[PDB]
Amino acid sequence: GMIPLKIAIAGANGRMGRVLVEAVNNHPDTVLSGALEHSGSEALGLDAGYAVGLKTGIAISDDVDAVLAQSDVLIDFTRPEPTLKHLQKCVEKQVNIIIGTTGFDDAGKAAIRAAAEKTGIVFAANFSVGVNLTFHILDTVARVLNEGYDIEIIEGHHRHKVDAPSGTALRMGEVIAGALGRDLKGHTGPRDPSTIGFATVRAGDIVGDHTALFATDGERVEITHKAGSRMTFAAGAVRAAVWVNGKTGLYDMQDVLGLN
Amino acid sequence: GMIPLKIAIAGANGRMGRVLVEAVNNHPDTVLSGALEHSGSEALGLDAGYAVGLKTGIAISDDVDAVLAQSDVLIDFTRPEPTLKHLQKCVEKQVNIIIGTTGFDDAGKAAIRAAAEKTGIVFAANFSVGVNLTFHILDTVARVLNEGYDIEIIEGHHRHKVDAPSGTALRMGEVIAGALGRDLKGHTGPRDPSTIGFATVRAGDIVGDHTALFATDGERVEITHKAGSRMTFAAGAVRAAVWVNGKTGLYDMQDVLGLN
Amino acid sequence: GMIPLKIAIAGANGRMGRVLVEAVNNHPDTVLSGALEHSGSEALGLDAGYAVGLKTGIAISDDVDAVLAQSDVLIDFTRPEPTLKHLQKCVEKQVNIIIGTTGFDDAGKAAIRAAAEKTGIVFAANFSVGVNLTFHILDTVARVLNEGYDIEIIEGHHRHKVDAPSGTALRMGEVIAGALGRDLKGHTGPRDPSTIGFATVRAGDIVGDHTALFATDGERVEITHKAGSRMTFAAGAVRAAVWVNGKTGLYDMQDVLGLN
Amino acid sequence: GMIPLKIAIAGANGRMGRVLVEAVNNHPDTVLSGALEHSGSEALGLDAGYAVGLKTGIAISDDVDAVLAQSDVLIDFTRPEPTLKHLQKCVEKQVNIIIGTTGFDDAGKAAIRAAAEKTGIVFAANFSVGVNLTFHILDTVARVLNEGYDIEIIEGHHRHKVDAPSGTALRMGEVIAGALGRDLKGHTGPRDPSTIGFATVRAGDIVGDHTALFATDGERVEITHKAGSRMTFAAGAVRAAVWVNGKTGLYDMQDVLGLN
Repeated sequence: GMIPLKIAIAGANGRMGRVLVEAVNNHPDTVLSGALEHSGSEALGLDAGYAVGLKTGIAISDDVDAVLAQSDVLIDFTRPEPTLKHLQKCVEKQVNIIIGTTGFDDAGKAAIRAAAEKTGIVFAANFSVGVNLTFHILDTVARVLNEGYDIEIIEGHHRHKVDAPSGTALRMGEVIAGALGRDLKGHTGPRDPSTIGFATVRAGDIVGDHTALFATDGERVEITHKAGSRMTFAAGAVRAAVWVNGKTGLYDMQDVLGLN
Repeated sequence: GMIPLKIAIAGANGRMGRVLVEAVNNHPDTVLSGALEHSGSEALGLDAGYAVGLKTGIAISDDVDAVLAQSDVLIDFTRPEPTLKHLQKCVEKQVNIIIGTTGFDDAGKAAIRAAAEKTGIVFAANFSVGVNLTFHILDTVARVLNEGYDIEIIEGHHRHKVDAPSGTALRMGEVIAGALGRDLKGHTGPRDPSTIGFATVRAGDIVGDHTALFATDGERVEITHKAGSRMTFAAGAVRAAVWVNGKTGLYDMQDVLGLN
Repeated sequence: GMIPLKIAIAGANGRMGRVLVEAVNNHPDTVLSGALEHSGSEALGLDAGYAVGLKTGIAISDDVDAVLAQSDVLIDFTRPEPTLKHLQKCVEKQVNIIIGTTGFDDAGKAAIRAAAEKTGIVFAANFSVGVNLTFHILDTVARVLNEGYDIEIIEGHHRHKVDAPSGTALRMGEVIAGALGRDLKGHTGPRDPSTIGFATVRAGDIVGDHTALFATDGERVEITHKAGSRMTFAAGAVRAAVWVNGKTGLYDMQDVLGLN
Repeated sequence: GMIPLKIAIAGANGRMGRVLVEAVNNHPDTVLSGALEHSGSEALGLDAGYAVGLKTGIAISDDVDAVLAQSDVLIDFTRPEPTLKHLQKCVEKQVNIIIGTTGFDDAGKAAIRAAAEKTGIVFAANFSVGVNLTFHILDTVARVLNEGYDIEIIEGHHRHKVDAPSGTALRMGEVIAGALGRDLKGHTGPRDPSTIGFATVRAGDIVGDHTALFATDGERVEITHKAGSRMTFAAGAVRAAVWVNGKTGLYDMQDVLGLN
């Protein structure tokens, strides 16, 4: 597509969907061209920006074919089943797709791989630019600080969060353990292999703080990500939409960010 | 005693003792008049400041009677048994005593109480001015934030530390639980009683960081103490020496700080 | 009023108003009974919770008399002029009022004082429970740490914030300077009066972080408030509504929190 | 040299020298073989570890030729003039040299370059492993976060520190500005070039904290170094000694750490 890129948002009335509308609004190379919901949504017919203070001119719709016909890229952070119906239609209409939906098993992932032969896809477990950058720099840090350091993955989340450690924290752990030549799960001297541990805070409504702490005698290095809202994932999803414009293939956020 | 106050340091060659020598040096109302070690110390006869860059003129000595005869106050962060021998001599010589030694049981504590009838004593589990202030303000904070908050006591210590949570963290917990009308050890709504938990980091050579985190929807309050070295305990011990000058009785750091 | 307390929200379509709707929803002793906007609002006739996922049954209205007639308390974080029209009607209808509106000069403040003879008012520069608690504990901290400490007020705010230091930071400064017996604006030894300074970070979309750092040789004490969203002010405004129920008079957040 | 590597320490009685003695003691591949001071030092004839609790068997000496004759590497964090006398003798005796001394101008740097033709040298402005790693990762971070972020270099130091921002902070700035294609010294949208600023805290006896904060809408990334003591520089200097064993040439800490 020509600039500006015409973006459609699935699940436009959900929490991710609203922030995505704002993310499309903030990026100067994109415009909102569609906003999808299922046929039961209380929000059908409302302006896509009604809950975030924007007049987009785009009525929230359940007409998937009509929306895709006038869009260049669909951004989808919904559930696996509806995402894969949207996928088939993107393929048919030659629309790119940014899949932030998680929870696919082997057969869902195969479906995504197959469609990537025919359209541009960015499929990532996490769309935060900062998080993905953290995963990348942690490999380097852990290689250099491979002896003599105690390594702790510290995370803070909202009270009712079920998974401890979070998926992000576990990934940070896997990157570090990998860089140390190890598999995940006294005094550490200068030639002792650096050690890994996890600490978890569950409190209030914390969106998510993740710190990798590398500590030795006389120093601490801390690599920290702090999420203030879902805008971090939304902004990275829109960056990915812009990046994958004009491409066919299966990409991830490492590709988007020019890493590895 | 007249100013300047003449301070003697027990265990002058240990880690606390050296920092105490520096603490006496830094405070303008005090001077070093004695520095005690046991008869086996490699440091007998050396200047008390030999390891901290100071020329005090005070030879490290094992002559307890001679040192006490020319001092106004003894500061002692050693072990219970030698501390209680020093106690008897302070009583005899009318010297005040700042007891930072920990690990007394009921009979040691009774001995301290008895001697406080005859000399000035400050006996505290912790001599850090900041820590004791933290214990005091936590009562207030927890009373006001008694509903609706998730409370977490987070601490960082050096790798080989045995006790988790630390004694300081446990005290912070007891103060908070007490303020909530409770005994120590889902979503918290605005009228739900505030909850307490502990998180522990063991890494590197961290002297000790303690945070009490109070979290609710939309906000965090954090009350934090960071120890950079043993100087925090030493400086509070010297403040206590100055405070207890001219007094007889058993006092603690709440007294020294004018709290409660 | 009987429980549940019937709350009306002014400026219901603004940023504070939406969060207030959520705050009334979360508190079990309150219910939403009115939601006011001016006659030009695009949101007249919409459900008060339309932008925050709640079905309140309350249509956003411009009928001030009708709304006040069926409410016990109005919460108002709007502008001085419209707030003072609402004030007159609260007086007439015997409705309490929580004034979070700022920017009153001497004549506005006199108007609020006068109406407090006839209805219950809580009027505070800041409705965050944590912030007001911070202002209170800082007095104590600064009294105890009155000699020997370097004191720094550190704040982080969103990029385009105009005022540096923020009003909160300046208040923290005034409380501290006051506790030190001073007026606002080398090595600090143990008997030197503690010193005050300010540091400011302007970056991203940070809602607001405020830290008072007290530092000396060997230790740091940090008293920190972190705002994650406007819910902190909204939740404190609803606490104040509940507190002032059954009272006549002019109160502030120190009263609400049982402080001083 | 064979393992264990025989290390000599210049300025053995200074602050860096003492920590270096401890660093040599902690590393299992090194042993202390000499400890140098000038002819006026009060510490001549004392054991090199007298102030740090170690019995090294090495008398602090002013006999530079004798010490170098029995050592493989000299570690020197002293002053330019005495360092360059030591340099000439290392060249003569075929001893490697780790130069942590700073403040050389063009002619001193030329002298170091010349001697590197004849012996192994590691010459770095900063020997902290964590700091040098930070400088390296900041290039990557700033390249990826090149648009849309506000970047702040925040540092904390002891009260009487003269230089603001510190040399480390200025270097962090130069690395970032360089990565952004710029020279050092409103709302930042997603395609706006990321901006740089500095904030400085002067307080207490803080050894040195440095944070690079990258902030945008919805997220913060923080890359932080915290120095607890001079051991961080000392430990990196000993790592460099071990690394440069068996080499001739001029190297820096990027080389030691296997970076670039």
